[PDB]
Amino acid sequence: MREIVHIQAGQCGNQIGAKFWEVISDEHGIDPTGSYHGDSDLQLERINVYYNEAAGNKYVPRAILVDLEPGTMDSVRSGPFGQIFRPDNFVFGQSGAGNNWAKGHYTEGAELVDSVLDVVRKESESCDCLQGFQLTHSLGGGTGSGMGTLLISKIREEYPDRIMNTFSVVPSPKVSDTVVEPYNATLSVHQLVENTDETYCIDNEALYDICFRTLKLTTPTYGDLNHLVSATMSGVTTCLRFPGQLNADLRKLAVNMVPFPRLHFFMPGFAPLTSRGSQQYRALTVPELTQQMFDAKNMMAACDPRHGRYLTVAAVFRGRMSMKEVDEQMLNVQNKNSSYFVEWIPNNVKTAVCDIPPRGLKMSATFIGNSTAIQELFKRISEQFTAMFRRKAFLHWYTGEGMDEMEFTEAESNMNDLVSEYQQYQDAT
Amino acid sequence: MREIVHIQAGQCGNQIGAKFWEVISDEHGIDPTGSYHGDSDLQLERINVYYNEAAGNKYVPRAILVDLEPGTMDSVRSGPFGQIFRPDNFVFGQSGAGNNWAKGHYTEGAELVDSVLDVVRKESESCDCLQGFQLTHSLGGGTGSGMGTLLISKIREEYPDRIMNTFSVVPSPKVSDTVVEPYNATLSVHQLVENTDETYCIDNEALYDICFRTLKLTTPTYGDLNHLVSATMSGVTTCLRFPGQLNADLRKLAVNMVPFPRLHFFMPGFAPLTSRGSQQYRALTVPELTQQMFDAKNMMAACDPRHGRYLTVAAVFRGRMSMKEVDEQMLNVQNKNSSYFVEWIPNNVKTAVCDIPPRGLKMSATFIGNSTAIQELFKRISEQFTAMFRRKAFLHWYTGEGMDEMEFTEAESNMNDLVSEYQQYQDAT
Amino acid sequence: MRECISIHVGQAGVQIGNACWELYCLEHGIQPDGQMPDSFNTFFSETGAGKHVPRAVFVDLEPTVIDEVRTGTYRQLFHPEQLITGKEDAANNYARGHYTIGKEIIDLVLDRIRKLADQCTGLQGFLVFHSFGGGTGSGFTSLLMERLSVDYGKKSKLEFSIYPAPQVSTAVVEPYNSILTTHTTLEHSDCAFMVDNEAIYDICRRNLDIERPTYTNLNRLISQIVSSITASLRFDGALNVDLTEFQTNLVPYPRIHFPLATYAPVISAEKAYHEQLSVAEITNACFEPANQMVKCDPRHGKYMACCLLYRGDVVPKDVNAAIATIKTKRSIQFVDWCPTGFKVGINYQPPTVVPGGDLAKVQRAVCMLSNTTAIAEAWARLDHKFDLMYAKRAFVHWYVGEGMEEGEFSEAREDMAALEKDYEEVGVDSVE
Amino acid sequence: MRECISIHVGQAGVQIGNACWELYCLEHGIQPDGQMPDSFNTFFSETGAGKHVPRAVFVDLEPTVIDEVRTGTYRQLFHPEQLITGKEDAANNYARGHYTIGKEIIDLVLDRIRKLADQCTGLQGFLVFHSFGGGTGSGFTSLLMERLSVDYGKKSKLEFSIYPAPQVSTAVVEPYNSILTTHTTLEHSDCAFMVDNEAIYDICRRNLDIERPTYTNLNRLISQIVSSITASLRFDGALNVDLTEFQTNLVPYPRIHFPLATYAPVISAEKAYHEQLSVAEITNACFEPANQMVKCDPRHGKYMACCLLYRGDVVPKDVNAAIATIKTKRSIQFVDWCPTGFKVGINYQPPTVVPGGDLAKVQRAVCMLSNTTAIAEAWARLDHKFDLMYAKRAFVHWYVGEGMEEGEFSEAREDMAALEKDYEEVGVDSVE
Ligand SMILES: CC(=O)O[C@H]1C(=O)[C@@]2(C)[C@H]([C@H](OC(=O)c3ccccc3)[C@]3(O)C[C@H](OC(=O)[C@H](O)[C@@H](NC(=O)c4ccccc4)c4ccccc4)C(C)=C1C3(C)C)[C@]1(OC(C)=O)CO[C@@H]1C[C@@H]2O
Ligand SMILES: CC(=O)O[C@H]1C(=O)[C@@]2(C)[C@H]([C@H](OC(=O)c3ccccc3)[C@]3(O)C[C@H](OC(=O)[C@H](O)[C@@H](NC(=O)c4ccccc4)c4ccccc4)C(C)=C1C3(C)C)[C@]1(OC(C)=O)CO[C@@H]1C[C@@H]2O
Ligand SMILES: Nc1nc2c(ncn2[C@@H]2O[C@H](COP(=O)(O)OP(=O)(O)OP(=O)(O)O)[C@@H](O)[C@H]2O)c(=O)[nH]1
Ligand SMILES: Nc1nc2c(ncn2[C@@H]2O[C@H](COP(=O)(O)OP(=O)(O)OP(=O)(O)O)[C@@H](O)[C@H]2O)c(=O)[nH]1
Ligand SMILES: Nc1nc2c(ncn2[C@@H]2O[C@H](COP(=O)(O)OP(=O)(O)O)[C@@H](O)[C@H]2O)c(=O)[nH]1
Ligand SMILES: Nc1nc2c(ncn2[C@@H]2O[C@H](COP(=O)(O)OP(=O)(O)O)[C@@H](O)[C@H]2O)c(=O)[nH]1
Ligand SMILES: [Mg+2]
Ligand SMILES: [Mg+2]
Repeated sequence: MREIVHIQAGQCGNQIGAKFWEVISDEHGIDPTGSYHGDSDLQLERINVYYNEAAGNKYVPRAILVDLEPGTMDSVRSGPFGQIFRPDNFVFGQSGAGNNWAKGHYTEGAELVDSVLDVVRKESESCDCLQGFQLTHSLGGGTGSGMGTLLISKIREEYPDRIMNTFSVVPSPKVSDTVVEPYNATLSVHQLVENTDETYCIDNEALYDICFRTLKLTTPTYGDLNHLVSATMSGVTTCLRFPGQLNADLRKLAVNMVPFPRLHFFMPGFAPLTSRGSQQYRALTVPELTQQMFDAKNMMAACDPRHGRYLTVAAVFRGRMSMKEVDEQMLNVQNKNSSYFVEWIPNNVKTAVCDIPPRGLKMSATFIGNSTAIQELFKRISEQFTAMFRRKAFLHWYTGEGMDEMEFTEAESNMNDLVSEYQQYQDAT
Repeated sequence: MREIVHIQAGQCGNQIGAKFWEVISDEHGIDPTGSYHGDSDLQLERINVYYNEAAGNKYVPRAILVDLEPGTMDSVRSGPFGQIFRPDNFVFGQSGAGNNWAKGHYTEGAELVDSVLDVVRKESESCDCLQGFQLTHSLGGGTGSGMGTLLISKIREEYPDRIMNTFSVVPSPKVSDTVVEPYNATLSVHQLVENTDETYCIDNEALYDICFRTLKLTTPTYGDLNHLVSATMSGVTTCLRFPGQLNADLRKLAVNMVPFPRLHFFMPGFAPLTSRGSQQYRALTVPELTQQMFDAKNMMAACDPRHGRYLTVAAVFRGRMSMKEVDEQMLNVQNKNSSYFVEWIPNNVKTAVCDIPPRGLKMSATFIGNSTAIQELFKRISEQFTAMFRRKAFLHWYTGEGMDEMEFTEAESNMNDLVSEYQQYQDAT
Repeated sequence: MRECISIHVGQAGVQIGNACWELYCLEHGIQPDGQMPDSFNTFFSETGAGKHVPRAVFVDLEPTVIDEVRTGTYRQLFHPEQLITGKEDAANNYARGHYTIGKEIIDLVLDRIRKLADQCTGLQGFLVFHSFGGGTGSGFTSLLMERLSVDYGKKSKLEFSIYPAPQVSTAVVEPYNSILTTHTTLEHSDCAFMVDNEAIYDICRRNLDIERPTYTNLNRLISQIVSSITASLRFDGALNVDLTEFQTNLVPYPRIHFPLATYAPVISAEKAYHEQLSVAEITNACFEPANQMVKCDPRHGKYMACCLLYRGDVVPKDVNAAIATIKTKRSIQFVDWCPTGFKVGINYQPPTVVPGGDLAKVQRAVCMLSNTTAIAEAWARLDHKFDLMYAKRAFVHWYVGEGMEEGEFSEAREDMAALEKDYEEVGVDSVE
Repeated sequence: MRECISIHVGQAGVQIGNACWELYCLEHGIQPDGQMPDSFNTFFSETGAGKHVPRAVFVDLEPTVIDEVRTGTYRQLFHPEQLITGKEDAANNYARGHYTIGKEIIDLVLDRIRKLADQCTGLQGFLVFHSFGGGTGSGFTSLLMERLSVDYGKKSKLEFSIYPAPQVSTAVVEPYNSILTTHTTLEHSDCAFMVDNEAIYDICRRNLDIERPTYTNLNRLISQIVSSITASLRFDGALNVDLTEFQTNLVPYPRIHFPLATYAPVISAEKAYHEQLSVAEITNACFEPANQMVKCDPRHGKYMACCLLYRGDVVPKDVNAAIATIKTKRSIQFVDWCPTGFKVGINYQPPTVVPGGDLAKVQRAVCMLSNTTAIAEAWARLDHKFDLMYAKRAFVHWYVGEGMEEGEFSEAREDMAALEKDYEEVGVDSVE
């Protein structure tokens, strides 16, 4: 019951999931063959949410992998935990997006989505009582923007009751990978605000800080950066796969975090994070977890929470602990930071307690914030969008795929209306 | 309860603390790993004042280490008891002070203090009921003068109720290490008189006498000189960490020793001190400790107490003893030296008795004097300051960092007002 | 599965392609006999037996240099129905390359390309190697780029063109051939890359300390640039790039599609020691004007977009540090309307060293593909060379006599002048 | 982490730097091949492999002495992009060092320094080794000190300058070069140190009993002074010192920044016995006028400030005894306004002995850096040498003909005379 279908899109969304399914497998004791070799009997108690039991007592992940070229798909199936996926789910094309939103959403996305939706519907029938969908993609890329938002527009037309959330990767302030990423993000945010129940904004630039300032890694790779994103994702549905004193799931967090239907962009945070040898110089208690979830250097989105105001806060705890020591810390951060919250929402902190820690640790927590400090994320993009659209540069790669200039004006109008809403409730009281 | 946060600044303040935390660790049985390997159960009874208990039953010191170059910080972390400190507390810079008060307090001190106060506040929240702060630094150096007095100006704005005391190192009469130390001391005393509850003046020159005249060491090093300063510091808070017949602490000594809020400069003394082999030719009783605390060759400040008059005297005793034999000696030194005290303060001797001696000894004492004989310390500096300021030599290293000549005149006016006060109550009656 | 054929036109194309396909064999362990004792599936079509052949079409109008491949060491590697020759050369003449000689064998080459296009399913694009100065590389290439946009159209047609040097010119009619071949390829090409000879003589003297370079040593450094661009198709990388992705990120306006290449580090064998060569160290050598492979001052223009191709042991975090310092310098300046001017690619494989070569074995290298407005000063010098010779109508009777209307020069010159003022439109900033 | 590069200008700079970097290898066990079978992190940048290179820039206008390092024993140690040569020497001429020849290669050396400045994060300052008599060491140094104060500014730029001897002069135009190079470096330098040749001939004869010294034996004793100043950056000490701390404690007024060096003990191998050499014994040898390395009587002036650098087995208590006796003597006298005239530094490492050298192995040594007014008598003798030759306008046509206004000599001479009366302002006492 309450099963989750996982969809991966783009180059980044595939390499997150190749790390993500390795993370979930150690929470259930799954070899790269696909059998069960755990030790605790609570691992197979709710195994059916992310896995389908096959003949011979093997378990296969409920994952769907999308690309437009066989390059990265050949890397996943040849790497470790590539022999766990069903070979039918590898859906791919031959053209390649070319890092462009137009060819990802109009030209090649339309000729691929029917091959995908025949696989999505096959996983949708097999589930007993389907909870909802989740998606891992980019916003600066060509595939994960175009093909990603196209799948969301087809799903919501079929399953309006199911929850739809994306662990998207948002572009960075200082450096930039895609040159035309102000076009790719703006035409994708216009789709995400009308079709997603909640959205996790993640910046790579905020992840480079934690790998250097906190964990003191001299040489972090993407296998280490995408490891932290997958640790946040498992900490969201950890109260759906294990019993707890106070249980939550994807639907409870979709209600307590969204006061208005357009304001559903978040910021994720994970705790505890120390160095390798520098863990013995620090106790691991509940106020040690609370003081790390609220400083600005722990957010996975490049935005300072001290500028804006929080609307709602979801704290999802793991492991054996005590409820008063939670409420000793969850109330205290609402008293001393009394101006940094919003006033007309009393007790805007949501508590979720699971019983099972991750493998090896003693306890852990997961921060799902919702603030007006992400208006700087959109004001930085909308300034870069108008600085490029007014000269009409890089536009013949969009006009040459059947796209009028009214379509750009609608996305730019939709983004500025979103900025005005977060500007309103920041100075409101 | 009643915890102490320890702050170290400058080159000298770090090398004192590297000796100091080794001294405290033998009073509690702490290996260089950081665990507990004592034998008496009174060692862990008040362990929380100088230590924080970590996971795995290890204890870490509540110490904060400040420098402007990674030189001496690399020496401490690589030496013995360098593996006991938390690696997060090592706060340092890259420029280096260059032995100058201006670049220590204006230029580089302002860009470092926010990195320090985020660590001071982190130790301030973790304490249950904070007693107060202590600081170890210099007055002739560049870092410990500039960066040291800047931290005191930020702390007193936040914690006016907490006690703030400095174990400062005062320059010597005959030899001089820093050439511009009449500028560095004068601009630092101007900060210390408005922001410190009490101040321990320590001269290196007085320590060279005791290592030669008393202990008969042919070759003393700074590891032997700074060993005596740390023995005085442990003897101050020894009545806070152990029960006694008559207990004292940092707050009782801050009241009984300070009659007027500007007159809070001291002179420390420690007893007993003998040679190595010449201890068998002398009994160790209470009148043997009393006759060594009052002669001029035991003071750790280069000043003769026979010139001025004492105001108040704190005697802090350790080990099992008897109260009458204390008062047989504490009264007798107030009868035969009846002119050397002040008249309008009756019974200006404060008694403090702890139960636990140091490791190995039988009993011990600690002398905290307060006299008008330290006016010679300021008259010697203020004569050297006016002899250098009137030619305006070495001044472009201060004017080149944004400092008007009115700032020198305010410190020189503030010091002469302090000299006139100790001149007043010496000849008063 | 993502195949990409390459076309080599003229003598300049073949002699570069000799060093290129020599380098591709060593990056996969391929013997010169086609054997080896599928990552390489993009550039080699496997036979029924254990033998692999290149996906290359060597075409030239003169039979000299093609027979050297037919008789040299790499003899049993190529398909002999691909080594297309001609009777006589175009002899530094656009008219003989586009009207007289080229109209005889153009239908044969298109037959050979279309047979290679059928057996490949993920055909990305074309790679044309030629030179602006030669008769074949400017005449026959301009004929060839017409037919491919008619037939294929949706394929990424790239060019590693040899730009004519500012001061060192061999053929006298190089101001004529470069104007004529640019007016033809402007409506057909996608992203043509510029490489100059004279700057490579400056690099091989100053860095490599070789005071006697040949065309062989120039073809080694050019083949490193060809290798690093096609390195993402041949090997797995942490952040890959496709040949479709170059024409999206580097071409802002449909006329201006002339970037330039830059490779680093270029050091000798004994200078491989005495320095550590970090990713922050070799990145600043790319934006140094002394290492740019076109003789143009980059501070006279503004960078529009820049591609960075890392390969070898490259940390993704320190690339972010290295790019961030370049945006803080003041000599390097971008254009006002472009806030994001970087395209970053990381591959795992280090660049190998050809035996009997001159570069040292390193662990990392950068290929920079920068599109700047600094080339607009060089086009104006080319128009100044063209207007002097054409005003006296010199060498025109060798062009009109080979089937060409004499008024066609006014078509190409005025279009180049209209191309000249387009950079002046780009060079001004925004409004408010 | 506290790095500090060094610059060696001219023939006098290189031949000193040959003995200096020979000494740094033996104080860390560094092979001449850069290997060793991070305390040394200040003066050596580690490569990717196990090899360390010096942070030095050897520059000279004549190609003789630079090629000797390129062909001698220390060959595989240096980076060959650092050994900068020139076509022709300045040939004892400030004008050729500052206008004619120096303006050709000054932009190349600043490029090499700025690349070393980027890879170092805790860059403290610069160390320039030159001589006042030479054409390069006075001309090219005066050009070099201009650019570094423009670019860097906040870095401690030091000079171990070779002061011209009172009686033993080789070049005839040494009164011209010393006046011109002082007027230029006066607004750029921080603390320039003086070392004279003729006093070292007096020390090596009287103490070492060497009646035949060469420039090699002079470069050994100078390199001991270079070692003891930079000893605090390379080793842990009980009371360290930084290169920023020298310019604070030794320079009272912004014009007067010329101290002088003194090293002790200097004794032979067989005289290493027969005496104990305590810290109170070798300290009095420093303030002896016979051991001062500038031919000036210190009793004719007054000491302003003095730096003491101890190294080896040194007791901190007995240093306090040794300084206290010197303040009680009557020949040594300080200035009235300065009550505290000592800067004390103690390091643990004893000074090592180069094999094939002439100094004996001791356990302690003192480097004294004293800034006194006794040098003001020597500057007045230099102005007396200058005014005699310039009054007949001798050798002027070799200066005006190399791009220099003839009235520029009145700028430098009057500024030196204004510098001369500044010591007369210092020499008088206070009032009441
Ligand atoms: C004795 C012990 O506990 O060692 C830890 C450890 O000490 C530390 C250093 C770990 C360690 O993580 C890293 O060093 C690291 C480096 C780069 C990127 C990400 C992680 C550890 O790898 C992490 C790893 O944690 C787990 O196994 C969790 O269950 C974790 N799973 C994985 O990391 C994992 C992934 C793939 C394959 C195997 C394990 C997890 C976290 C969240 C949600 C689900 C699972 C273990 C045991 C440790 C090490 C080895 C040092 C830390 O990370 C995690 C995720 O716990 C770093 O911050 C914590 C602090 C931990 O104390
Ligand atoms: C048999 C016996 O008792 O021997 C003593 C001893 O005889 C004498 C000589 C000791 C000894 O001290 C010295 O010799 C000394 C030399 C130079 C500088 C400082 C000290 C001793 O080291 C001192 C040391 O004292 C202690 O251990 C105290 O607990 C002391 N802790 C340390 O000195 C210490 C520091 C680091 C590592 C180990 C120990 C202490 C004092 C005050 C407050 C807290 C702690 C011991 C047992 C002795 C010796 C070894 C000779 C004396 O010192 C102290 C501090 O007690 C010198 O004057 C006293 C007289 C003592 O009788
Ligand atoms: N980079 C490079 N350029 C070369 C090389 N050989 C020749 N060139 C250049 O190519 C140009 C001459 O063009 P060619 O290729 O020989 O002439 P073509 O196009 O084959 O036509 P024909 O002259 O009719 O045979 C000049 O600019 C030469 O500098 C080489 O090995 N490398
Ligand atoms: N201390 C020291 N001084 C030296 C040495 N060799 C030469 N000198 C001095 O250097 C001066 C001569 O000038 P050079 O430095 O050789 O000349 P240059 O500045 O390099 O350039 P040119 O004059 O153009 O050749 C004289 O004062 C010499 O005493 C040496 O080994 N040690
Ligand atoms: N964190 C992370 N970001 C990545 C990774 N790979 C690519 N990206 C980011 O994804 C964006 C490029 O999207 P990409 O998926 O490669 O293009 P697409 O596949 O054509 O949509 C850039 O913002 C990259 O920084 C990865 O492994 N981890
Ligand atoms: N007792 C003692 N005094 C020291 C020590 N090190 C330095 N000093 C004194 O501290 C002063 C120099 O200060 P320093 O800390 O080195 O300078 P700063 O680090 O730049 O502030 C002088 O008066 C020295 O005598 C030491 O280990 N012990
Ligand atoms: Mg040809
Ligand atoms: Mg010379």
